[PDB]
Amino acid sequence: EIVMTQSPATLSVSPGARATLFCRASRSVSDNLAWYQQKPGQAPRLLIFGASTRATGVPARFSGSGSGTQFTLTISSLQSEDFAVYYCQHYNIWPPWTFGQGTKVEIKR
Amino acid sequence: AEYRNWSKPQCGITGFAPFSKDNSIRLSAGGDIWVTREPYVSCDLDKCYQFALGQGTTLNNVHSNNTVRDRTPYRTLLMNELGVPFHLGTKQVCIAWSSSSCHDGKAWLHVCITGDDKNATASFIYNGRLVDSVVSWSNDILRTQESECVCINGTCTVVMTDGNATGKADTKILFIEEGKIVHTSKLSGSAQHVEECSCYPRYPGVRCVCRDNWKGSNRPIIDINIKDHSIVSSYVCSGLVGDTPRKSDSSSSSHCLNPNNEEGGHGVKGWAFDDGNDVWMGRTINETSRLGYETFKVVEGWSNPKSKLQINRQVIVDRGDRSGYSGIFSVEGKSCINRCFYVELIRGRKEETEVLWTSNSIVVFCGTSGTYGTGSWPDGADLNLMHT
Amino acid sequence: AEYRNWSKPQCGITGFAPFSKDNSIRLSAGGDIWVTREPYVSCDLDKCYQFALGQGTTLNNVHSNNTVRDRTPYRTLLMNELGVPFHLGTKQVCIAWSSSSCHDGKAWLHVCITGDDKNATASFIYNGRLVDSVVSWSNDILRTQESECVCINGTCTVVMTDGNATGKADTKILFIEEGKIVHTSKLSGSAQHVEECSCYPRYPGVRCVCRDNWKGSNRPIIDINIKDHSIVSSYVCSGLVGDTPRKSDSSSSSHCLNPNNEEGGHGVKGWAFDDGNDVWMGRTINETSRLGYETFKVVEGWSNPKSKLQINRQVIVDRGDRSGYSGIFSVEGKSCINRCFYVELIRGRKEETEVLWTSNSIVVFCGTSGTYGTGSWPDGADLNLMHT
Amino acid sequence: AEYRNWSKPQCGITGFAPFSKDNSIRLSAGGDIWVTREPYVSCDLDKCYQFALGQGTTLNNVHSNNTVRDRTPYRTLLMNELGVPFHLGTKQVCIAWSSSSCHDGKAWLHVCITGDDKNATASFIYNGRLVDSVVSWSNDILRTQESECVCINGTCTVVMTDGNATGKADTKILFIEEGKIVHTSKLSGSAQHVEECSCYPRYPGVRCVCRDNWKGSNRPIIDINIKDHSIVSSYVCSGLVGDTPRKSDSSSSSHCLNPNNEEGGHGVKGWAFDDGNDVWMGRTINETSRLGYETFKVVEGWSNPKSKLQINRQVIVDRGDRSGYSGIFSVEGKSCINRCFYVELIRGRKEETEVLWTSNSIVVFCGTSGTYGTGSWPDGADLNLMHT
Amino acid sequence: VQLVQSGAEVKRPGSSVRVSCKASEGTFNKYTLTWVRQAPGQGLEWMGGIIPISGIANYAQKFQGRVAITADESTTTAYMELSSLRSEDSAVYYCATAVSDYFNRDLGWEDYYFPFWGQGTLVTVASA
Ligand SMILES: *[C@@H]1O[C@H](CO)[C@@H](O[C@@H]2O[C@H](CO)[C@@H](O[C@@H]3O[C@H](CO[C@H]4O[C@H](CO[C@H]5O[C@H](CO)[C@@H](O)[C@H](O)[C@@H]5O)[C@@H](O)[C@H](O[C@H]5O[C@H](CO)[C@@H](O)[C@H](O)[C@@H]5O)[C@@H]4O)[C@@H](O)[C@H](O[C@H]4O[C@H](CO)[C@@H](O)[C@H](O)[C@@H]4O[C@H]4O[C@H](CO)[C@@H](O)[C@H](O)[C@@H]4O)[C@@H]3O)[C@H](O)[C@H]2NC(C)=O)[C@H](O)[C@H]1NC(C)=O
Ligand SMILES: *[C@@H]1O[C@H](CO)[C@@H](O[C@@H]2O[C@H](CO)[C@@H](O[C@@H]3O[C@H](CO[C@H]4O[C@H](CO[C@H]5O[C@H](CO)[C@@H](O)[C@H](O)[C@@H]5O)[C@@H](O)[C@H](O[C@H]5O[C@H](CO)[C@@H](O)[C@H](O)[C@@H]5O)[C@@H]4O)[C@@H](O)[C@H](O[C@H]4O[C@H](CO)[C@@H](O)[C@H](O)[C@@H]4O[C@H]4O[C@H](CO)[C@@H](O)[C@H](O)[C@@H]4O)[C@@H]3O)[C@H](O)[C@H]2NC(C)=O)[C@H](O)[C@H]1NC(C)=O
Ligand SMILES: *[C@@H]1O[C@H](CO)[C@@H](O[C@@H]2O[C@H](CO)[C@@H](O[C@@H]3O[C@H](CO[C@H]4O[C@H](CO[C@H]5O[C@H](CO)[C@@H](O)[C@H](O)[C@@H]5O)[C@@H](O)[C@H](O[C@H]5O[C@H](CO)[C@@H](O)[C@H](O)[C@@H]5O)[C@@H]4O)[C@@H](O)[C@H](O[C@H]4O[C@H](CO)[C@@H](O)[C@H](O)[C@@H]4O[C@H]4O[C@H](CO)[C@@H](O)[C@H](O)[C@@H]4O)[C@@H]3O)[C@H](O)[C@H]2NC(C)=O)[C@H](O)[C@H]1NC(C)=O
Ligand SMILES: *[C@@H]1O[C@H](CO[C@@H]2O[C@@H](C)[C@@H](O)[C@@H](O)[C@@H]2O)[C@@H](O[C@@H]2O[C@H](CO)[C@@H](O[C@@H]3O[C@H](CO)[C@@H](O)[C@H](O)[C@@H]3O)[C@H](O)[C@H]2NC(C)=O)[C@H](O)[C@H]1NC(C)=O
Ligand SMILES: *[C@@H]1O[C@H](CO[C@@H]2O[C@@H](C)[C@@H](O)[C@@H](O)[C@@H]2O)[C@@H](O[C@@H]2O[C@H](CO)[C@@H](O[C@@H]3O[C@H](CO)[C@@H](O)[C@H](O)[C@@H]3O)[C@H](O)[C@H]2NC(C)=O)[C@H](O)[C@H]1NC(C)=O
Ligand SMILES: *[C@@H]1O[C@H](CO[C@@H]2O[C@@H](C)[C@@H](O)[C@@H](O)[C@@H]2O)[C@@H](O[C@@H]2O[C@H](CO)[C@@H](O[C@@H]3O[C@H](CO)[C@@H](O)[C@H](O)[C@@H]3O)[C@H](O)[C@H]2NC(C)=O)[C@H](O)[C@H]1NC(C)=O
Ligand SMILES: *[C@@H]1O[C@H](CO)[C@@H](O[C@@H]2O[C@H](CO)[C@@H](O[C@@H]3O[C@H](CO)[C@@H](O)[C@H](O)[C@@H]3O)[C@H](O)[C@H]2NC(C)=O)[C@H](O)[C@H]1NC(C)=O
Ligand SMILES: *[C@@H]1O[C@H](CO)[C@@H](O[C@@H]2O[C@H](CO)[C@@H](O[C@@H]3O[C@H](CO)[C@@H](O)[C@H](O)[C@@H]3O)[C@H](O)[C@H]2NC(C)=O)[C@H](O)[C@H]1NC(C)=O
Ligand SMILES: *[C@@H]1O[C@H](CO[C@@H]2O[C@@H](C)[C@@H](O)[C@@H](O)[C@@H]2O)[C@@H](O[C@@H]2O[C@H](CO)[C@@H](O)[C@H](O)[C@H]2NC(C)=O)[C@H](O)[C@H]1NC(C)=O
Ligand SMILES: *[C@@H]1O[C@H](CO[C@@H]2O[C@@H](C)[C@@H](O)[C@@H](O)[C@@H]2O)[C@@H](O[C@@H]2O[C@H](CO)[C@@H](O)[C@H](O)[C@H]2NC(C)=O)[C@H](O)[C@H]1NC(C)=O
Ligand SMILES: *[C@@H]1O[C@H](CO)[C@@H](O[C@@H]2O[C@H](CO)[C@@H](O)[C@H](O)[C@H]2NC(C)=O)[C@H](O)[C@H]1NC(C)=O
Ligand SMILES: [Ca+2]
Ligand SMILES: [Ca+2]
Ligand SMILES: [Ca+2]
Ligand SMILES: [Ca+2]
Repeated sequence: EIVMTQSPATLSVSPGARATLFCRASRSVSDNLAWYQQKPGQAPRLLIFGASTRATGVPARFSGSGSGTQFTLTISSLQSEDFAVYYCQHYNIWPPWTFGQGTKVEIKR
Repeated sequence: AEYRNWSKPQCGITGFAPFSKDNSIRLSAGGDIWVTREPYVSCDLDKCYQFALGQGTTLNNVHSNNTVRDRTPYRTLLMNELGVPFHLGTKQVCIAWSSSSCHDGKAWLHVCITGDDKNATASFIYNGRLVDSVVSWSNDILRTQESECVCINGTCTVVMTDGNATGKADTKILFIEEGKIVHTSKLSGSAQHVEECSCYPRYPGVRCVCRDNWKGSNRPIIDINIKDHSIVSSYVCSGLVGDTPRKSDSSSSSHCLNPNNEEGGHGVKGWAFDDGNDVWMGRTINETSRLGYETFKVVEGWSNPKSKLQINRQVIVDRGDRSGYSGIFSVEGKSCINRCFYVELIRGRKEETEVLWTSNSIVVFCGTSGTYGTGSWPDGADLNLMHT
Repeated sequence: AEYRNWSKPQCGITGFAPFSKDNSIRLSAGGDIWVTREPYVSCDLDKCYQFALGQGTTLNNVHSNNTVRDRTPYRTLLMNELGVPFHLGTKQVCIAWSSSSCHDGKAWLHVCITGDDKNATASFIYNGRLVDSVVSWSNDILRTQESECVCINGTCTVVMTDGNATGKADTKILFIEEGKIVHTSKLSGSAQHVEECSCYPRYPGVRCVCRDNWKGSNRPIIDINIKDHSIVSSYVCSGLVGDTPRKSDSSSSSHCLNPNNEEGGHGVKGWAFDDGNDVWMGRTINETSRLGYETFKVVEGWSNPKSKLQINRQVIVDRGDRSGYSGIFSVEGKSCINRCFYVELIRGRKEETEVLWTSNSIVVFCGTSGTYGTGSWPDGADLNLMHT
Repeated sequence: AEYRNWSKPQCGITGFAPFSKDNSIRLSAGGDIWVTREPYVSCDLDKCYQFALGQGTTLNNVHSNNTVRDRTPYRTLLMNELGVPFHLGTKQVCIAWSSSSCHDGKAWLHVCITGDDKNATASFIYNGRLVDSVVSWSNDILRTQESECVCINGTCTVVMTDGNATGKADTKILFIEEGKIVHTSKLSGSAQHVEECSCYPRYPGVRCVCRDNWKGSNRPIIDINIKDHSIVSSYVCSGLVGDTPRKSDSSSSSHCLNPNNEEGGHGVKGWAFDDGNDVWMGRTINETSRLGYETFKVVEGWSNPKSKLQINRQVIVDRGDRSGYSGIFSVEGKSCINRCFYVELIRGRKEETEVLWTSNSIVVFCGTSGTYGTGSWPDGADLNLMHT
Repeated sequence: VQLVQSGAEVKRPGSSVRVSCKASEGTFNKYTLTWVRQAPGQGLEWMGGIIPISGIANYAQKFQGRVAITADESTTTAYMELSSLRSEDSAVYYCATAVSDYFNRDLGWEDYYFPFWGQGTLVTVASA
């Protein structure tokens, strides 16, 4: 069972500033890695797949990068929509399709 | 002729000498060669034959695109003498997206599986005619060895499985006489998940080393009693484990009875055989993906699960070149039963994107008591040149 | 079936009549034909087979580029009935970049050498299965005859060598019974570089005429005693010498015991055989390049080293057309053992730059006691038309 | 096994039923088929085989240009089971620009002619090995039947000729036992010029109907005595003559002993056989070119030279479609010897300038005592579509 | 693709729940239909899914024997039934499409990631 892990657990950021969320896999997941956004009281929303392909409707300010064991989601300028919990998930070859425990993106005071 | 009994002792083995290579992908770039995967070798009294599951297409063809899927109505078991490549004159012996074959000393048995994933049929074709059939018992991809069955005194035995291949529920050993299914044993003992067995005669019984796609990176063992149909199972003790994926040799472990739980999920078809308390085995040189191929002996590695003392290593395929499935086959000599193996050399999709097809060549090695040198015998096709 | 003993007398020979031609390069221009080199012919009790070392590719193929290379992991021994060209249905009998084969009266033996140049393996495959193996003893390209071995009463013999291509190489004669190496003799007597032997039964023994790559433009001889494994060696006496390169017939000389030192270095595989004190032999017509091919008898040329009295000359390939290796094979008739030979007709690189490949066709001639005329049977492909 | 003796009566013949067709030129437009000419059929105890002289090239090939020459170093005798077209897996059984073959009840004899026009060699290859050879006796294109020889009690006979085929000087009948030439008779009797004989067993002897290239448009006959090697010869009496060119049936005449001197020069290989005093024979429908093909019985036409009473006519190839050589072969039934014939269907140059090559297909017919209808079985290739 | 699920549930421990998921018509031929749960501040967990064409279902190791996933093509409604409900099974349950549409018996699954999700059904496992 591959363990996904995310850091930091909470990322405090000023509106308009750039944010980077790290996801690390306990074994190589190639580029079989996805990212989801979840706002409070909503179902998760797919942002990235194949570590870097933006999903439909996802604005160009979201960018994914990395391969093997380490991945980044970059949000290029936080709008008020972007303050959410972000989950990474591997989909590499064989189950379980484990998720990370998620990173909260949070408004700086 | 009389039925085969394999009652001779196993040969002395110091390692494996080169025996055959088909060069199928290099020949495909300039001639009409079949797309195949999941090859194996099996021999009658006189000759060895190469088998593979065709994709119902030649490689230089419009139908060779998307040939990565393992199950379609067009897959057929191809059969040739070993070293004759799969050209258009190749016989399709039965409809099959999974199979096994063996010669009992009188005629060929083919076990051929095809149909819906949820409701597949296995046909038992013996001496060129359909003798028996059985339906999927767990309704989730009935499947078999992708290598030779073994026959002693005309009783052939084939391991078959359905569902997620769990234990007594899903894996059965079918005992077959001239194509008629005469008995069926549920899997018994401590092997939890059992697929794609590589089997060899070990008179009076049959012994199989298999793939565990869920819990083990160590390999399951099945002992099959031909006289009373009893089944026993366990795992290859060796601390050097033979599945892919697996942990690095500095950190891997094994257990004689249980799956080791180390990179347990997924696997590759492979083989091992006992040599007293030692084990001979083959594996991909890489620990996570099907690159290279090596064989070695592990000292006490059949009996002692903490042993990692390997000796007599051979590279068959260098660590930078693709491999695939591998399986044992047994050949009767003048005075002893030799063990030989084949390696599938997979090329094309998903890993190589120069081409739209997925296909294999093979290389084949036989056990020797003589001396042998070094080499590397990869597939050798240049996909940049036969590029789409 | 009983073992072959070749105990019949050698046939009366007046010269050689045409017997077979494969036309492989002309057929390659519109057909999937294998790239090959180093061909040879050998016959079982009923029929003659053509053998060659494939380059693991067809000629109209992306892989046919750089097939001037002598040793690669993809070379395999091709086998067909004589006159069936090497099309895609051809059997690859073993992995080999050097080889020899013969039929003992019960089954085929193939001697197949492959691996790293500095650590090669020879596999002994008999009746379809690997029986024995041996590693490179001098770690510098283990190599064998590139022509048939010879078997008397089931004991086949093959000459093999390892070590320097232009220095004191280590030559052994292996005695083989049903694929098992039963004995091994070091080369003995006065031959000093001894390579690519062309061998023939000369009951009760075997006789070989070989290539001296170092000091002879005369050819070495080996007599092999099958019954006590003893070896003797010397050189073809005739003042007309059979290697290439060599000095012009007006200026060449020879010695019965020593290499003649005239243009000793380099050579080509060829043949000769005794006919009482006379010798029958073949050679390239050109003295410094492998062009043309002629055969003739030299009167007392087996036993007088200053004899240059040739007679019964035949041009087999005209002096302007490419040649290559050539070798004897023996055929059992009703009343006597006939001698036949083949000529490799090499085309392509390095000498022809119209094409990226190197390949051969073959022409084959047999000894006749009858009468014969004249001709020239070259390869006949037009590389300007099948041009890259 | 035992030798063939053909000591059964000739089957009652009412005409000829269709037996085989190779479709070689239509298949050549989409696959690797040999260029050929001068085909023939011959049968062993079990099966019929088709033979032809290959031009050392496939048809879709650069080497198929200028294949109109009848003699080159690259021509080989191709052999297949009848109805298997000449694909690349075809065996080249010998080097030959002229040939004949037959099975004696134990093995194949091939008579294979090749070499310089002024100094050709005939090789006698029996049971797969060269047994004998003879040189051109008058140093002007030694040549043979281009159809089956005939064997009774193991003595095969072949008609061969040299020079302009004049009488005792040029034409010889060779008697052959297991490939050894045991006797040679000069032609005797009144047949003046004798080429390309079509021969059939007529126990106790052999009878041949031949091509007169100089004086006759009537065909020569040779009777060969197998027991005492005596030769007798004459011409087909029928006022309806069988050569091409010839005069129109209203204006032609014949003679039993002499060439008729009517359009004597040039000819085509063809056949006839006796049926009591009647003669069955085949010829081109057109009188001055090789178009169409018809067979018929001429009442008393074997023995009465003024007879033109034809009956039982069959068109084999319509008068607008090309034909070529034709020849008899004999097939042993349960109780009688049947007569069959083949027609070469020549296509391409010189007459058809759509293409660069010259090649043939065949159609084959056998005698029947039953009933038959009508048809026309031409070559059927569309050279406008496979146009150069 | 739209996915609509049944409303919230409260269940006694040791009982069973049967959440439903109605899709856009023909969804179960194009996508795997997958169930994923989220304990109320803990993290996402895949439970299993049912693969298109063959309709065979695949379950995460911890739920085997406890969960069944089925799908009716005709109403285009999938169901997840979870049994022997522990207090710990209190979670939001989502249906989702996975892009994965074929299980290769050798090479496993491609593209098992989740482009479309249902609104989520809260299941509470409690005595009160
Ligand atoms: C031409 O071809 C031939 C045939 O292919 C080539 O020979 C083959 O070479 C390979 C090299 O890989 C050999 O396999 C390797 O074997 C060794 C183990 O063998 C050595 O150790 C044995 C035990 O030694 C201990 O105990 C003795 C007392 O019993 C003590 O005296 C010692 O000090 C030790 O404490 C010993 O018995 C062996 O001796 C015999 O063999 C050699 C030849 O190999 C002869 O000279 C001897 O006379 C005698 O007959 C021998 O000394 C393994 O260590 C190898 O596996 C390791 O290495 C792999 C890479 O090569 C690696 O991938 C593996 O993971 C593994 O490495 C791990 O373990 C090691 C320690 O165990 C660590 O060092 C390492 O870091 C890592 O942690 C491998 O199995 C073949 O046996 C040999 N085959 C034959 C038949 O000879 C030949 O090389 C070629 N020649 C040319 C010109 O190219
Ligand atoms: C059709 O096909 C057939 C079969 O293929 C052809 O027949 C073959 O023809 C070739 C012709 O080259 C012959 O090969 C050559 O043979 C001669 C030797 O033979 C000749 O000399 C013999 C010796 O003569 C002396 O000694 C005897 C006593 O022993 C005395 O009686 C004499 O007086 C002399 O003193 C002699 O015995 C031979 O006679 C026999 O053969 C002929 C036919 O050839 C018959 O008429 C006779 O009746 C009798 O049966 C004969 O006269 C060799 O010398 C040749 O080698 C030289 O030439 C080569 C080129 O061909 C060259 O490359 C060599 O290097 C060599 O040349 C060197 O030596 C020469 C002097 O010795 C120098 O002049 C030269 O510069 C150089 O230094 C060659 O081996 C075949 O034997 C013959 N085979 C058969 C089966 O007949 C036929 O030609 C073809 N016909 C047509 C129309 O195409
Ligand atoms: C279906 O398939 C079958 C089988 O293929 C077809 O049947 C075959 O058809 C062809 C037609 O060409 C026949 O060949 C021809 O045979 C005639 C000779 O046969 C006729 O005459 C015989 C002799 O007649 C004289 O003597 C009798 C007494 O004995 C008198 O009564 C007469 O008056 C005469 O004086 C006679 O015996 C025959 O009778 C038998 O056959 C018929 C059926 O044909 C039956 O009714 C009878 O009962 C009996 O069984 C018969 O009447 C030849 O003349 C033909 O050659 C000429 O024609 C060619 C063109 O077709 C031409 O190219 C030749 O050059 C030649 O022409 C020249 O000669 C002529 C005179 O001979 C001149 O008139 C002409 O101007 C020119 O100078 C030809 O050989 C086959 O025999 C017949 N085969 C069988 C087994 O039946 C059938 O046609 C097909 N049907 C369909 C619908 O497709
Ligand atoms: C494989 O088969 C051999 C031969 O056995 C015979 O053929 C089989 C296909 C069955 O039809 C058998 O019923 C049949 O006997 C087996 O070897 C044989 O084993 C048996 C039992 O151990 C031996 O039988 C004994 O023989 C003596 C006389 O020699 C009698 O007095 C006894 O009453 C008893 O019948 C037999 O000697 C032995 N033969 C040989 C040549 O070994 C073999 O056991 C079997 N193995 C397996 C794994 O199936
Ligand atoms: C090749 O083989 C023959 C026959 O030898 C036998 O068969 C072979 C296939 C092998 O299996 C051999 O191991 C086996 O012995 C040899 O010819 C034979 O030589 C022997 C010894 O001189 C002859 O023995 C004599 O036989 C007579 C009666 O015939 C006795 O009175 C004598 O006391 C003595 O035993 C034997 O007759 C002879 N056979 C023939 C057919 O000639 C041959 O020497 C051998 N050659 C080589 C080069 O190996
Ligand atoms: C074809 O062959 C047969 C048999 O001939 C023999 O076997 C062959 C395979 C060859 O090896 C031949 O060389 C060998 O001779 C011939 O038939 C036989 O012909 C002879 C002579 O006419 C008959 O001999 C007579 O037999 C009677 C007793 O049966 C005596 O009274 C006579 O004194 C005389 O010996 C013989 O019976 C006969 N056999 C048969 C079965 O017919 C045949 O002549 C020959 N034909 C040709 C064209 O060559
Ligand atoms: C396994 O099968 C093999 C055969 O494939 C068995 O070996 C054979 O055993 C029989 C019976 O003992 C032998 O037959 C006898 O041979 C002698 C000598 O030729 C003959 O005179 C007798 O009349 C009889 O035919 C046979 O030769 C032997 N073959 C070989 C190659 O050894 C073997 O016994 C079987 N074993 C088991 C355990 O099933
Ligand atoms: C031409 O060859 C054929 C064979 O291909 C000869 O026919 C065969 O002749 C022999 C000897 O007369 C017959 O053998 C005998 O047959 C009986 C009954 O089977 C048997 O009991 C005897 O002991 C003996 O073997 C054979 O049956 C016969 N075969 C056929 C098919 O007729 C023929 O005689 C040869 N012709 C000439 C002219 O020699
Ligand atoms: C193969 O042999 C040649 C011939 O020289 C002999 O072999 C030498 C190893 C040594 O024993 C000499 O005394 C022998 O005469 C070798 O050719 C020599 O090559 C070296 C450079 O590599 C050069 O300095 C010498 O002068 C060469 N001698 C001659 C006579 O040419 C060659 O090196 C040998 N090849 C290999 C790979 O060993
Ligand atoms: C592999 O599957 C077996 C079989 O279980 C049945 O089929 C499954 C696909 C699913 O529908 C299950 O709910 C079915 O029970 C699993 O074996 C079951 O495991 C549980 C414990 O988890 C046990 O209590 C049941 O009795 C088992 N079922 C039967 C019929 O024996 C197994 O857990 C799966 N294992 C792996 C490695 O995937
Ligand atoms: C032997 O073969 C060589 C090589 O094919 C011939 O050498 C050529 O000779 C011509 C002049 O005659 C030169 O223009 C070429 O450059 C040479 N080629 C090479 C590669 O060196 C030689 O002529 C032949 N000799 C005989 C006697 O046949
Ligand atoms: Ca595993
Ligand atoms: Ca030399
Ligand atoms: Ca083609
Ligand atoms: Ca004429």
